[PDB]
Amino acid sequence: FTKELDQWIEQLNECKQLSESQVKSLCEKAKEILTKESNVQEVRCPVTVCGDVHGQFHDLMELFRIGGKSPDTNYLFMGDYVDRGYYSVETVTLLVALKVRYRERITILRGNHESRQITQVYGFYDECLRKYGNANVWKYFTDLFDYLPLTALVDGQIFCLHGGLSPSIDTLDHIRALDRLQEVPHEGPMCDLLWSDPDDRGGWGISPRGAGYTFGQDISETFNHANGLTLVSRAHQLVMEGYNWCHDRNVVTIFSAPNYCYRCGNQAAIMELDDTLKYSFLQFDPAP
Amino acid sequence: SLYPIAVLIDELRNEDVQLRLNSIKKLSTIALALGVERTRSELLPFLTDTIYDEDEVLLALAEQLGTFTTLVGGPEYVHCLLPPLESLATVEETVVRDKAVESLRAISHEHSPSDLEAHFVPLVKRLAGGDWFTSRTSACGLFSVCYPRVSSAVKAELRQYFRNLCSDDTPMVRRAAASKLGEFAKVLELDNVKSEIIPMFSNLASDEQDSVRLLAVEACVNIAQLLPQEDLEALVMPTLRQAAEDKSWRVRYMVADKFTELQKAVGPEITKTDLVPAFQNLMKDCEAEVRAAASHKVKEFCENLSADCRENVIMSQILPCIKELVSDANQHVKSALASVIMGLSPILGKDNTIEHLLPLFLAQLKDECPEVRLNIISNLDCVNEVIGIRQLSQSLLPAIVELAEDAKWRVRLAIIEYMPLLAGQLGVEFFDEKLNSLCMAWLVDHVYAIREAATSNLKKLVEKFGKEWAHATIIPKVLAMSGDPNYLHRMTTLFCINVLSEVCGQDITTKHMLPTVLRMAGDPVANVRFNVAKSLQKIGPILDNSTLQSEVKPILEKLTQDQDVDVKYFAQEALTVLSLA
Ligand SMILES: C=C1[C@@H](O)[C@@H]2O[C@]3(CC[C@H](/C=C/[C@@H](C)[C@@H]4CC(C)=C[C@@]5(O[C@H](C[C@@](C)(O)C(=O)O)CC[C@H]5O)O4)O3)CC[C@H]2O[C@@H]1[C@@H](O)C[C@H](C)[C@H]1O[C@@]2(CC[C@H]1C)OCCC[C@H]2C
Ligand SMILES: [Mn+2]
Ligand SMILES: [Mn+2]
Repeated sequence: FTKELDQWIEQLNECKQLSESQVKSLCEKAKEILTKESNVQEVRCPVTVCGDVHGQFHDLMELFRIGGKSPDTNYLFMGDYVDRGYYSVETVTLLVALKVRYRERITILRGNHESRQITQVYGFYDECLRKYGNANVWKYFTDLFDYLPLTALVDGQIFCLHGGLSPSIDTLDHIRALDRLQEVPHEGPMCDLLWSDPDDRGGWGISPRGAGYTFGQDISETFNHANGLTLVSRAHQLVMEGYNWCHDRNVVTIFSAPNYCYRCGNQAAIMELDDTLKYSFLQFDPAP
Repeated sequence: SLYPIAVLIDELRNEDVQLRLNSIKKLSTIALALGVERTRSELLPFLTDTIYDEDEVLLALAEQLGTFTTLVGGPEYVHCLLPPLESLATVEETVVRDKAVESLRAISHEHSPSDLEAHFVPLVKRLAGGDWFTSRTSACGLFSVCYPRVSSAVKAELRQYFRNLCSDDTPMVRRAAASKLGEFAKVLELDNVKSEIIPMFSNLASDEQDSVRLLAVEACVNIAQLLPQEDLEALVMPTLRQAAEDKSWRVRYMVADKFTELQKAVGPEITKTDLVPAFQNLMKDCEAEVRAAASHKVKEFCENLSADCRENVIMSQILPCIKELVSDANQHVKSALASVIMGLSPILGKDNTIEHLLPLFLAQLKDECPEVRLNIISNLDCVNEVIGIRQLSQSLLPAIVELAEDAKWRVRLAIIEYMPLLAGQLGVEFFDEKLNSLCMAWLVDHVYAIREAATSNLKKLVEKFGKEWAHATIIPKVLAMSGDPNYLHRMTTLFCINVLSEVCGQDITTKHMLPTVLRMAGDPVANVRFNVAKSLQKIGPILDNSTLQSEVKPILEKLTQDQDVDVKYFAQEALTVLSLA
């Protein structure tokens, strides 16, 4: 079986999708593995933190050209593997395939797009149809996404998640207390963690997304202090410079899809947390 | 069919009297079976008309017949070989018509002067004055071998047929006559070259068909050499000056292509007078094919200018045109120039190069087209052996160091791939003092692809300076990274050891790299640990067996007990591959 996974990965690296058959297999095993993981998955450094990819497969390959090949380089992706991009199938399958082959080298979180309703509005669903002739590959993956850990704690100091903070969650314990094995709800803690955005208005605000909330610096400082965190590391938001600091550096956004939707013209970045939790950023443009 | 000839035939197929290929090559032997009389009376005749289209065969038959003079009776009978060759000459697939001719030319020398007149020339005519066309395309290649030896009267005859061949109604029988006019010219008396060749030449140069005109440029070189310098201006130059101006760029292209040959064939005086202006016009031609052809000849041309006017026409006529070309639009052209421009240094001197070329040298080292800066980088040996390594390092080094550290990786990756070149050219002493620093810095670059590039770049460097140079100049600094707090760097160390074992030899690997590798089997980070297993699997084959058993086997075995899944797996794999499992 291991020789197989290696081949599947060799294939996916040539941008060649796996078969409905194999995806079903890859997903069943990925579930097995992902169930044992926590809502606040412990991740020890060194490890490179990545933001949104959104099916931009060739930019993912650019990401590996810059941060190193797996499993040599450890990776933590904060979700949003599908939609918008042209290769949602190749992208998410390569990533899940890396996770099943190297549980300890790769960590994948759930983003607001690793869900059933949004994937039928922005790509993934239809791409699966154009490539497999039926919704099975989509059901195998959307079912799998229910097992994706909502957040990761690196060295018990750096809290990572796709979206952001929730007014109904003040401690890492509150998060561990949620049942993440379900579709993303339209309201609540689980929803907010995947939908909220840091803001430059104080306290809690109305999210322009129509889900989750906005939260100012004051809220971050409290969340950080109450949880012995040095930083909140998230994605979910297009950031022209690739990465962006805010809230007197209590929060950092990391977007990994250069030139989003193939029209934004933004750089992409990944964040390297070394053996000492010392951080450094790598900005990159779309691969030629 | 009958023996012994029947041995040639292939009774097993389904052809039309086809011959055995592996046999037509063993023809000199059947000729030896029956005697010389029977080789003539029955072997040749059988070969003459038994001409299927089995080409691999027709070819051999044509080649083989050019070494049959003696198996036929020697010179006195050499002409028995004509019939089958005449035939093979008019075939199809040119390859065969060619061999047919090569052989006919070979045996022409065997014919006696008297036999040339009696059998050979007559074969030349029938091919020339032949109906079909190939029969003529090939007649052209048979005039130069017989002309010198036949009678004054037949010489005349031969001249006439050659003429008729130049004015043939078919473009091909003309392109052919043209490409053989030069060699024919060389075997005529000066008189007839002036009175007969020149008119044919003139005519072909002004052919309605340009496919024929572009070929007369090559003929001009030959005719121009045969004639005394004073005759050139009247009998040739008008025609040549016209060619460089020709409506068809194809004809101009041939002029820029054969420029250096014309220079020699025409002489220094005319080169300064007529050719220097022609060259400038060609370098400014509207078609980029022509400009490029010309630019390519720049170094060879200036090299051949008369020592006395040389340096002057260069700084005054040639150099201003070159500054133009370094800015040309077509990379096809900037391309041709860059592959030879720096070859002008040893023809302008240290001072001139330093003041007038070094600037153009930089204008191209920073050109867009990759091929262009690469052409400049591949030819530093001459500029370097002219001006001083310091004066060069002073005009090249900032260009490099400025790119080795730049915005985009890729642009940096590009400079990494110049190193093995700069190394091999500028020398190991220059590299150890101005380049080794940069190659070490990249090993620790932020971008992985750059680190990777610089890692394999070391192997290319050891191939240039040797295993000793490595153990002294590079292994010490590479190993120093194992103490680095960042696991990305510590792994980089094992990656350099993997590549360097490929070219450092068993001694240097066992003594100076293996220890550092085994020492990291206890690295705090799992990624380094399993990559250690991998590194041992990689360099394991270079170590002698006693080492693999005393020092490697133990370390791997321990790694298989590791807490980490991947160190465990890769440890096992290493054992199994090295056969220590
Ligand atoms: C996705 C989004 C939001 O995230 C997006 O949030 C806003 C603010 C910032 C964002 C735009 C960002 C930029 C950078 C991109 C850039 C580009 C080039 C395109 C563009 O792309 C956006 C969609 C997407 C993907 O590419 C993105 O999120 O960037 C849509 C707007 C486009 O201009 O904006 O827009 C307002 C519009 C809003 O719409 C949709 C939103 O209705 C989706 C609803 C709210 C969801 O409800 C559901 C089901 C799934 C889905 C319908 O689950 C949440 C709970 C209720 C439930 C019904
Ligand atoms: Mn998102
Ligand atoms: Mn997103």
